[PDB]
Amino acid sequence: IQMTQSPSSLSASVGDRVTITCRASQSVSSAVAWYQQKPGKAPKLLIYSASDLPSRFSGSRSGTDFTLTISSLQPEDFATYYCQQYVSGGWLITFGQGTKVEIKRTVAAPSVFIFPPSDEQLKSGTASVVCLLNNFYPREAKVSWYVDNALQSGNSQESVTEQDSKDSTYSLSSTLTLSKADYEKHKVYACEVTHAGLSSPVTKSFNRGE
Amino acid sequence: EVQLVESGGGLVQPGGSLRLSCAASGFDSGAYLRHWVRQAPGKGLEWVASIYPSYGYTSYADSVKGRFTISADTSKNTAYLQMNSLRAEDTAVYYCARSAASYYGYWHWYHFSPGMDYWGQGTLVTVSSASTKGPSVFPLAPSSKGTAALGCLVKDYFPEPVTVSWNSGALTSGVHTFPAVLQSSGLYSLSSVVTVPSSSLGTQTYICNVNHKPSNTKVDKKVEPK
Repeated sequence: IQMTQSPSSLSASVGDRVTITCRASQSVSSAVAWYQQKPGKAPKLLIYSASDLPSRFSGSRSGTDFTLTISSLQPEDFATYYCQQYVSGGWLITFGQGTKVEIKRTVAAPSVFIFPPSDEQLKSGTASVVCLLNNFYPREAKVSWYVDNALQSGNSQESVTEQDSKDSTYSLSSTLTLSKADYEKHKVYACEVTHAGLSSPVTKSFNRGE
Repeated sequence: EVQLVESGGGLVQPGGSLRLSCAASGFDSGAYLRHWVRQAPGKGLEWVASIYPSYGYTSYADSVKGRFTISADTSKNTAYLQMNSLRAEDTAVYYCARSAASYYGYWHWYHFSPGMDYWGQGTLVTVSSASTKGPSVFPLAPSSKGTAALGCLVKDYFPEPVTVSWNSGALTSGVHTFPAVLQSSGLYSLSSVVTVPSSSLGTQTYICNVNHKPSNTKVDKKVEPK
């Protein structure tokens, strides 16, 4: 089911030679199709196999690894691309894992904010401490959660924007959902951000609960 | 000038059934293979079923075998996908697509089959044993002093479609409404944040308006430094 696509989330800028690779399902020289999926829209087809042949999109077939080398990159193309094959077995159709191209810009560091839970919430019975990585470029960032100097795991949730229309950066939302009882049992809460933009892990914290 | 129109989707709790439909327009349904392909929220594409409507040939993916029934109506030009004994993780957007032809191609050379030229736009199917509940909205209130940021936390609401704007359409620049993530409780949770100058606190009022049409619920929380 899971076809292997070699780029997973690789980014470049407009007017760039970018190549995406697909692992095949069975072995036999089969047929290949690729699709563009812009966010919130239905996928559209690009090319087909055998006779592969605008000027930019072009497909190539290397051994068991099919490729979609787009040469002239226009801003209209920044989207996700999927690789699909027909397998003459169960009459089944199988897709690649998808590969997204996001815009490439200079490196921006996150604006890190921490918010303790609201009093309006802890009376209800749950505490949701939230961390805010604000407009940053590299999209790759580790957000470690330290309650009383202990990196707690298995409770946080993450969320990212797609990209701002002006600066083309991201934002992250780490949400820790601790019980009211287990929230007031500890005092210092901290959010640790490790990112490429910052030289050393920057942490912003608060002190309440006991 | 041809198109695919897909209907049927909606919310149903796991174990129930929910039949889909695919109206086809402008081309001859019986000379084009028809496939159902789904995509879980934020996940990739996963093929579900395929039909050759003329001869009735049917083909399924083994993740779903024994539950879904793909079918076609040549007289009504519409392909169906009966989804039965629905499971919790079936939640996805179900797309309807086209392929070419060839009785000869189907049997003998199926690998060398051409692409899916036209797709519809989608119908959404969510499965959850959770009643629809309006969101409880919580402020974030920054205590930080240049440019500081504040926001809201809408949590524990079912089903998805929730909208957040700031000051009734005023605060547009710097509005970063995140995408919701469904909590372990089965209900979704979401946060919106905005960037403003440090001078604005004590001078400007900040209120987020959160509408939840499925629950018929509108909520307003003023966010003020503590």
